Amino acid sequence: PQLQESGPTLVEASETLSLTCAVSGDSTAACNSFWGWVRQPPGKGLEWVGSLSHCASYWNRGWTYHNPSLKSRLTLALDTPKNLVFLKLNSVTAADTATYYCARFGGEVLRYTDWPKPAWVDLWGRGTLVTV
Amino acid sequence: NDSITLPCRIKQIINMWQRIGQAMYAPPIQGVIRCVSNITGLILTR
Amino acid sequence: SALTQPPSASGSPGQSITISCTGTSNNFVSWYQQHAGKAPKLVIYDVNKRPSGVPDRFSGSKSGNTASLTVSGLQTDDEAVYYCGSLVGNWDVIFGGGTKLTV
Amino acid sequence: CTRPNNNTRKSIRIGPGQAFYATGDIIGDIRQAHCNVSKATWNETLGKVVKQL
Ligand SMILES: *[C@@H]1O[C@H](CO)[C@@H](O[C@@H]2O[C@H](CO)[C@@H](O[C@@H]3O[C@H](CO[C@H]4O[C@H](CO[C@H]5O[C@H](CO)[C@@H](O)[C@H](O)[C@@H]5O[C@H]5O[C@H](CO)[C@@H](O)[C@H](O)[C@@H]5O)[C@@H](O)[C@H](O[C@H]5O[C@H](CO)[C@@H](O)[C@H](O)[C@@H]5O)[C@@H]4O)[C@@H](O)[C@H](O[C@H]4O[C@H](CO)[C@@H](O)[C@H](O)[C@@H]4O[C@H]4O[C@H](CO)[C@@H](O)[C@H](O)[C@@H]4O[C@H]4O[C@H](CO)[C@@H](O)[C@H](O)[C@@H]4O)[C@@H]3O)[C@H](O)[C@H]2NC(C)=O)[C@H](O)[C@H]1NC(C)=O
Ligand SMILES: *[C@@H]1O[C@H](CO)[C@@H](O[C@@H]2O[C@H](CO)[C@@H](O[C@@H]3O[C@H](CO[C@H]4O[C@H](CO)[C@@H](O)[C@H](O[C@H]5O[C@H](CO)[C@@H](O)[C@H](O)[C@@H]5O)[C@@H]4O)[C@@H](O)[C@H](O[C@H]4O[C@H](CO)[C@@H](O)[C@H](O)[C@@H]4O[C@H]4O[C@H](CO)[C@@H](O)[C@H](O)[C@@H]4O)[C@@H]3O)[C@H](O)[C@H]2NC(C)=O)[C@H](O)[C@H]1NC(C)=O
Ligand SMILES: *[C@@H]1O[C@H](CO)[C@@H](O[C@@H]2O[C@H](CO)[C@@H](O[C@@H]3O[C@H](CO[C@H]4O[C@H](CO[C@H]5O[C@H](CO)[C@@H](O)[C@H](O)[C@@H]5O)[C@@H](O)[C@H](O[C@H]5O[C@H](CO)[C@@H](O)[C@H](O)[C@@H]5O)[C@@H]4O)[C@@H](O)[C@H](O[C@H]4O[C@H](CO)[C@@H](O)[C@H](O)[C@@H]4O)[C@@H]3O)[C@H](O)[C@H]2NC(C)=O)[C@H](O)[C@H]1NC(C)=O
Ligand SMILES: *[C@@H]1O[C@H](CO)[C@@H](O[C@@H]2O[C@H](CO)[C@@H](O[C@@H]3O[C@H](CO[C@H]4O[C@H](CO)[C@@H](O)[C@H](O)[C@@H]4O)[C@@H](O)[C@H](O[C@H]4O[C@H](CO)[C@@H](O)[C@H](O)[C@@H]4O)[C@@H]3O)[C@H](O)[C@H]2NC(C)=O)[C@H](O)[C@H]1NC(C)=O
Ligand SMILES: *[C@@H]1O[C@H](CO)[C@@H](O)[C@H](O)[C@H]1NC(C)=O
Repeated sequence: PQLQESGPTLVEASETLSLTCAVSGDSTAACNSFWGWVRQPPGKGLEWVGSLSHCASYWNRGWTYHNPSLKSRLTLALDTPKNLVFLKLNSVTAADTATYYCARFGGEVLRYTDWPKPAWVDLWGRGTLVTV
Repeated sequence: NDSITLPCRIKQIINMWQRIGQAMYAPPIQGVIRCVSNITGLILTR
Repeated sequence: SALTQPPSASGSPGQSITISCTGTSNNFVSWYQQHAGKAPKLVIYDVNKRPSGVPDRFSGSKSGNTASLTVSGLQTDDEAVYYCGSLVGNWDVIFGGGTKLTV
Repeated sequence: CTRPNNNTRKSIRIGPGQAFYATGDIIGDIRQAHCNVSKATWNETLGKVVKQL
């Protein structure tokens, strides 16, 4: 089980940021967990970015969980035949400078009540510092 | 709404048309199962 | 609503420190360990549960609006920044401020 | 009516040759299967029935 952050380290003000995580040792397409990101600002604490899974129920086409303060600029994606996690962060500002982490989410996922409730980073990457 | 929730149970071994002497095993159907139909009458007793 | 952690912890080797996390729960409570120039490591989840490799001398609990993590038998490697985590409302993942512990 | 169980089919080769479909694992929204009925509709129709009665 190995996660790996990848993408540009320098973007322009208002440019969309596109980061990709290479997942090895397990299958991202499996119903055991959620995949997403956390972005620790320099000299500050952790901040949940978001997460999703393609483990669909009759009424949908998978599950997607956005951070309400970031939703307004955020799209997430998954690639099940290559096992990749995608971060599409729209209109990036200086305030968005942070160390971004590839996260596998554990919690009341696989078996759940009413809706999936993931609650912890099951598996960590190493982190990448992206600036403007 | 208002609406009514009816608790249901699932069986895999069933007996058709009150017939004894044989039984049929339903295979489990993979994935979430949901459907909708029209109730068009009642079988009532006095 | 957010989790609160005092900025820092301290005692000599062989000692034991209990660190608080204010912002209630839920059984969806976890703690993480981070060293300088290193990614955080999951220490504990479901209040009481240690993932494979986490020593037996690490253990938390909770009461009311505050959760806690106790680290017993302090040593050099225990010095790190620790974060608590909680699932809020529907799926909101909250992290505390972080408490930097020194042995 | 709904059965909210994304369960698998651990088929077992209890041959010779012929195969059996056993029940794999049950995952997803572990709720009891149930049916949804429009209450006002039921009440209304039932009334119409009672008229006959
Ligand atoms: C038999 O009959 C049954 C009825 O008797 C019937 O049951 C019904 O089933 C359907 C499904 O089959 C149910 O419908 C779904 O309900 C989901 C959940 O609904 C609840 O939650 C939402 C959201 O609540 C939070 O967020 C809003 C906005 O911020 C706040 O206003 C809330 O207060 C609350 O906030 C907390 O949490 C936030 C996030 O964690 C925090 O930020 C915040 O700080 C708070 O802590 C509410 O909107 C709902 O309220 C509505 O209903 C009540 C009912 O009492 C009304 O009073 C009220 O006015 C509202 O109308 C409710 O409380 C829905 O999420 C779900 O909709 C999603 O999916 C569809 C898919 O087609 C999308 O189109 C839609 O856009 C939604 O997508 C979002 O959410 C999904 C997850 O659900 C994500 O994966 C997706 O990516 C997207 O997320 C984005 O937005 C999120 C916010 O929504 C955000 O968090 C993410 O970050 C992201 O950016 C759908 O409507 C229905 O509720 C059942 N009803 C009952 C009574 O059971 C049953 O089906 C029948 N049986 C059968 C077999 O048919
Ligand atoms: C009272 O009457 C009403 C009205 O008749 C009945 O309601 C119907 O109930 C039936 C089941 O009994 C429902 O049938 C289901 O239809 C599904 C929808 O398929 C359509 O959309 C899909 C999705 O894009 C299209 O691909 C389809 O197009 C194709 O098929 C048609 C017909 O063969 C062709 O003409 C076309 O050219 C296309 O090839 C349709 O437009 C359908 O998906 C579903 O089939 C799945 O499930 C059955 C078992 O039920 C499996 O045998 C089958 O293999 C399918 O499973 C595959 O797909 C699912 C999708 O998730 C996967 O999960 C599986 O793993 C697998 O890959 C089924 O046939 C019908 O929808 C419904 N009609 C209405 C009006 O709602 C009530 O039943 C009846 N009440 C009672 C008491 O019986
Ligand atoms: C119900 O529960 C099931 C779990 O049992 C859950 O299933 C997942 O559903 C998602 C959504 O469809 C699947 O993801 C899709 O994958 C498409 C490619 O599929 C092929 O390749 C898969 C990968 O194979 C590798 O990894 C698996 C890991 O689990 C491993 O076993 C394999 O050995 C292999 O190494 C493969 O799993 C998959 O097989 C399924 O289908 C075959 C029949 O085709 C069946 O025999 C198997 O039993 C199995 O069910 C298949 O061979 C991909 O194209 C697809 O993408 C579309 O949507 C996205 C949306 O964003 C677009 O990006 C894209 O362009 C396409 O439009 C999608 O990603 C996932 O793989 C399922 N399987 C598993 C095991 O998790 C359901 O979602 C649950 N919900 C419901 C109600 O159905
Ligand atoms: C039993 O299961 C059946 C399906 O088998 C369910 O059917 C749904 O029934 C409701 C009520 O008739 C339908 O809801 C109405 O749909 C209208 C159109 O919806 C589609 O189009 C709009 C744009 O027109 C899209 O926004 C939407 O996503 C849909 O794609 C809406 O115009 C109606 O909205 C109005 O009424 C609602 C309250 O019901 C208000 O909230 C709105 O503000 C507005 O005034 C309405 O939603 C629904 O479309 C039917 N589904 C389908 C598949 O046909 C029953 O709901 C179900 N019963 C149980 C208890 O679950
Ligand atoms: C059904 O409606 C009738 C009036 O039409 C009323 O007498 C009775 O109380 C109703 N039942 C429900 C459950 O409201």
